[PDB]
Amino acid sequence: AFITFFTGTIAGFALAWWMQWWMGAVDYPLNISGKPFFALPPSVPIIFELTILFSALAGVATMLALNGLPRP
Amino acid sequence: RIWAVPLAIGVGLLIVSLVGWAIDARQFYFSYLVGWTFCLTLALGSLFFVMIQHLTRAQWVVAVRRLPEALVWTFPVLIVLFIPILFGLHDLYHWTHHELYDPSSPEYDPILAGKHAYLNVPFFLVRIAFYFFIWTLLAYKLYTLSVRQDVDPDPSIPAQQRKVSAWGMPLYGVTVAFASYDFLMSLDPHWYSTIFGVYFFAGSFFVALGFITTCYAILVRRGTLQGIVRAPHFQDLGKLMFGFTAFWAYIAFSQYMLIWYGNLPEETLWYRHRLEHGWEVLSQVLIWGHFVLPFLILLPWAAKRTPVLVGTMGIWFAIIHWIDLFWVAMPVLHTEHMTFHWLDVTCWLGLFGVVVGLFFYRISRHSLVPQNDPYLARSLAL
Amino acid sequence: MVYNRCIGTRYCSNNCPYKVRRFNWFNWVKTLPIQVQMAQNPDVTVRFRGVMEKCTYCVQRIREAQRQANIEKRPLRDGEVKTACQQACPAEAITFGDLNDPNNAVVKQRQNARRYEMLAALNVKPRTSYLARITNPNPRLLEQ
Amino acid sequence: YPGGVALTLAQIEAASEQVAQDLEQALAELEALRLLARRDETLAPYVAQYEAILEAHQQAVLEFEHWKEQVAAHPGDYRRANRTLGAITARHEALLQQYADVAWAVAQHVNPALLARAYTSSGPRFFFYVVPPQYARQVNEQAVPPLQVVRYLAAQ
Amino acid sequence: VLVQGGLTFHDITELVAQHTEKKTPKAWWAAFSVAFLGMLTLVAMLAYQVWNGVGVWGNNIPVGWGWPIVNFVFWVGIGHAGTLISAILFLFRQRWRTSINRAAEAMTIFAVICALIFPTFHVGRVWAIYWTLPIPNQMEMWPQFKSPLLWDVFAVSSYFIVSLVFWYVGLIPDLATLRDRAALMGRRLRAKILGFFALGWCGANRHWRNYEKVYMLLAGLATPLVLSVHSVVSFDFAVSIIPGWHTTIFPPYFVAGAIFSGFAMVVTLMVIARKAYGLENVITIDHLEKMNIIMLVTGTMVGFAYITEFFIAWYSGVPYEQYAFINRATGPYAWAYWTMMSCNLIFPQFFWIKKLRRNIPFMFIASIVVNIGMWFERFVITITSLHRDYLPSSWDYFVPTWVDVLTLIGSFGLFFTLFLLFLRFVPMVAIAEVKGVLPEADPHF
Ligand code: SF4
Ligand code: F3S
Repeated sequence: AFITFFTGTIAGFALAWWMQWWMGAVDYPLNISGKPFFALPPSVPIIFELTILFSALAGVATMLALNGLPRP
Repeated sequence: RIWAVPLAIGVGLLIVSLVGWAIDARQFYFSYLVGWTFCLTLALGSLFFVMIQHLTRAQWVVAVRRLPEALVWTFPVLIVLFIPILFGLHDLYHWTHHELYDPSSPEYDPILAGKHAYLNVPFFLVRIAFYFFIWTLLAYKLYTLSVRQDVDPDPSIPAQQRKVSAWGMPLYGVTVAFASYDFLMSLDPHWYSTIFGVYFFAGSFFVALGFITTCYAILVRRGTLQGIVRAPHFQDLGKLMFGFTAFWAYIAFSQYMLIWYGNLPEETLWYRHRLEHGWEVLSQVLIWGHFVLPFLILLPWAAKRTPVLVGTMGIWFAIIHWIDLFWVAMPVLHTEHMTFHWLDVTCWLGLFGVVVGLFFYRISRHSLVPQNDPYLARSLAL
Repeated sequence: MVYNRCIGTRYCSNNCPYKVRRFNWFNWVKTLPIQVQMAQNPDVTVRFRGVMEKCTYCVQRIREAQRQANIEKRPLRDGEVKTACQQACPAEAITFGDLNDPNNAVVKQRQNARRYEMLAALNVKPRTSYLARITNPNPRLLEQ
Repeated sequence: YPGGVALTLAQIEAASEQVAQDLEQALAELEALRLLARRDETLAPYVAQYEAILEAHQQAVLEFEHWKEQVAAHPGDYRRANRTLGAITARHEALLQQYADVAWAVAQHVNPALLARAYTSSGPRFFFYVVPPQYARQVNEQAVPPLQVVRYLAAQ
Repeated sequence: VLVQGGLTFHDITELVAQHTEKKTPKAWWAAFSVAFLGMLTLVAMLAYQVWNGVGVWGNNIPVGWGWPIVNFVFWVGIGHAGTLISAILFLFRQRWRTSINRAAEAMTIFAVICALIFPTFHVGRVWAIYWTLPIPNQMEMWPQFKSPLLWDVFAVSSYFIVSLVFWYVGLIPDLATLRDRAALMGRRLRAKILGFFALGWCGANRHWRNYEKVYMLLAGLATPLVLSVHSVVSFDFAVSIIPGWHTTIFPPYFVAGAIFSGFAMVVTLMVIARKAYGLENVITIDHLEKMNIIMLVTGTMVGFAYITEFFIAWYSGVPYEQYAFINRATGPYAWAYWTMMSCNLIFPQFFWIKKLRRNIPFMFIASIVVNIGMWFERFVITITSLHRDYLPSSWDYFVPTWVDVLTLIGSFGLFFTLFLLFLRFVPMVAIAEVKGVLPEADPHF
């Protein structure tokens, strides 16, 4: 299920990176400090870190799915 | 022989690169720095590998222990290779010019009461010649020891190596910081950054993990061994190459997002390096080629531990430090014209051969794997 | 600044070299009586606890002017708008006329030699590029 | 978001052509101003006061291609045409307005009166009980020239 | 060997059961009194706050922050210790963490709770903080992702989660053990029905291998997050233009502060979790011995940065950054920095004497004092360069109010209050891996 961790990183990565190409420039932009509209660096600790959450939980949704652990 | 081919081809090439010190003069001194400090980072990185192997002691990666120790005694040879800097030292750091503090020049660069105590080129002599009394002393106190627990086994075998790690440990991390603050901080001294003492450190211990790793990966295939050092040894080296690629890119990016934000005068490292003059090319193709291709390719544990890949990575993982460090050392000259010269590379393949010349000649001088050692078969029978 | 959207984490202020992002610490206006309330002018956003605030160049009278120029096509004159720091300072120190309008007083007072740029060194590129003082001592004349 | 980007791409072209036709007019006036007020005024900052806009106006032409080509390259994002058009018309009407403010001073010295055909000249907001601005915008539009301001001074 | 205990695989279960078997402690009844009283003082002043306004804390405008966010960096820096000895010690696979691990993400997760309250509450407008989240809200508005105060939210709203989910997953064999005991020997027949957090556990091959690679995953996937959480909470400082902050070494530094803070509290918990309710056979004193190295690592890595700070003032500083650190030593806070740096440097360089000072009672009197400098470290670094920054006009001392201190105290209150609460319910020790790692679980017998 690292091959199932595939979809964890991509969607979260795409989520943040889509949470800014949709947000920082195209829909309600702002000249906050001349920041050039979702230039990579201040997006990295979200395009990195928010990926970790949505990619870890899928990493554990697998864990709760291998022979479906919730079978008390 | 195995020892003289990287040496004769590299010193054959280094003696050829005397042409640099003679012709296109100021170019070669600083292609020598990017090469010289790489050999130093190789010394610096793989030594810290030995240290951390002893502090939180690790009997699991010990077949890959004796060989770093060989790498260290380079740095005494790296002393006599400090010479080409010194003739060009008055031409490089821009504070050695001494026509600037309060002489008749139009410039009173604010260096008079601030820096002139820390930097005065006879002080620079001792600020590094002092380090030769430490980073070599580790060699003459560690390499003399760890080679010697084989033939003359001690009652207290490791705990003398620990003694180096008990008081010879912290001075290392200090002298690495001040070294970087003395060598590579100073090319564009209109810059003040506290992290960069670690970017040199981590960017060293980043690399040398790879060179130690690829050596076995080379010396496992058609080497003196082929199956002794098992696969899950390298499985840890991957876990290290990730855990220290993080400790690099965390640093190479904390140097970036922090300075990409504020836009201060200290930024002028990168108004000249990053964007302009054929180096936005460098940084992009660097970071795509320096963090993500390693962090992506090595990741899955179905070929992460294979020898020949991680050996193939040690090439892409250490040849790239040229591209990492050529983004620091040389650009203050070719700030006008990004035209990297042939002399930029002769010293890379030179010193990366010359260091390895000595590195095999010492492994020719004596053993390879410690003939007796604590927990050896515990790591071999693994 | 918008006195609505803020929340009061105050790190709006801590960045600025000039600690001018003041902050409505307590709710002074809620306890304001039934007398002074005549005085707060009926054109600007009085502010609630947990909110920053700053100069804004007296934006309020930019708006009623620029709006009055959006109704009817026009520019803004050299003196159609006067800020409070301008219109009150009897020494005609502050001028405020719009930059990129070369006939106005600001472009003459900015193009002057001493465009004193206070803590410019932080690469901040601000407006109100104001002027220094020129104290004028005396030739010797047995001064010292 | 009615029907995509390709609809607005006709009017954004219709703005850039107004700019291109004004390259002629502004640079034409820049000849005429050197001809009209040869020596009838200071003219040392005041002529360059008119040129300083001109390097910006021409600079925006190459941009207005780049602005526009970034739109016509991909017509699948409505939130760039309204903005590029709102930028052009502002970066256009500004430069029209900046030409005028430098050009009305020309009459202000040649004529002792900056003329009563200068601006809307309506008044403050409390002067709406007498004069709504509605009247004024039909004075300003139907009297004031955008860039027939100095050719008007050929009649003087 | 790395645990000293005459144990077998069974000997832990009877013992940790006796630590969760019956509900009649007395010292509990005192701790839940004084600690909850601490929590009562917290909310007694924290809703007194929001009905009234921020300025009852001692914050002037130049130093807008004061003790609350100082305590946020504290009560999150304190917490990284717990999650990283779960992650790091598996990455290096030192096979050593097992005696303490499961009690540590507790020591993280509750710290993160009493941490996260501060960003929700040192603001003045708490109710309007859901705007900070990226919900498609009632208008076309969304937050600003160039703001480390927002990174903090996602980080902590991920770090509360990942550390939890990595702790909850960490303690599955406990619930299996306790679900298994609740039927045959335990509190009630209806503790089994409470232990459905076992999630159909049987300890099988098919999913235990997966548990290992997941525990590997979260180790190599929460450490890259831990190095981003506290780094974010350092980025908020150093991203600024302030000279005492913009120095770029801070994110590694504050992380080392989180080490040198967090283990400086874990030892305070382990000492008192070793005297009365202790595990002599499982919490081997040799563990705390090899524990204080990674403290003493940051007992000097923290120290090297002070040199760099104190150095760059002499090397190539702005004429303000030159003054920024002369302030720290010489000025109002000479009581802090001279003693703080000395406190955080003397005691670690006075620590390694008698083979790391295995002696247990010195641990408590030192682990406090090591930590008190941390609350100063973040009261110094934040504030000592936040006044006296680029103007004399913005020169103002920071007088902390009597409500600043009851929130600090209350943070200890809710920490102990809720750390003790689940701790008495869950098992303390990571009993699953303890009997699986060092004892005769090895197939070589
Ligand atoms: S008077 Fe000046 S300083 Fe005061 S708010 Fe208005 S514009 Fe700002
Ligand atoms: S940082 Fe921002 S959210 Fe408000 S309190 Fe300051 S303007």
